[PDB]
Amino acid sequence: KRYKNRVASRKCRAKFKQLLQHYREVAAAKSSENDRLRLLLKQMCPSLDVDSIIPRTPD
Amino acid sequence: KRYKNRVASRKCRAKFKQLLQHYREVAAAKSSENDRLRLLLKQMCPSLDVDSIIPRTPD
DNA sequence: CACTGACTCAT
DNA sequence: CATGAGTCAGT
Repeated sequence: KRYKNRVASRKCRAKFKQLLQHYREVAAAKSSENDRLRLLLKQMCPSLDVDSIIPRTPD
Repeated sequence: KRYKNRVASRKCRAKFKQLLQHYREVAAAKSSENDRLRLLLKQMCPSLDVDSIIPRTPD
């Protein structure tokens, strides 16, 4: 029982460690994409104040 | 030093759990913002395949 | 000396 | 079976 719990803790922690690694990457990827879409919208609509419409969020 | 480490453990787990929650929130915040940007560009430049220029990030 | 990985216990 | 917390060992 002790052995099996030792296996489950390792798994939980990695689930956890990989889960943290995953959301750290996605947060960055989504943030960079957000920057790309804001620039593309600006290129197509040079007269539109994007930052005023869809305010930026911190990171 | 059992008291000190007990405290540091809780702290390390709060950071880790906090860090994870933080990135998750940033990722979710950016995603919703990006969806609003993609819609704005569609309704501003209807005849433009944005997905072929900047595909959606696999959440 | 504080931070963190990993084992154990109790949920 | 998964996880929050105390503990020990290593960073």
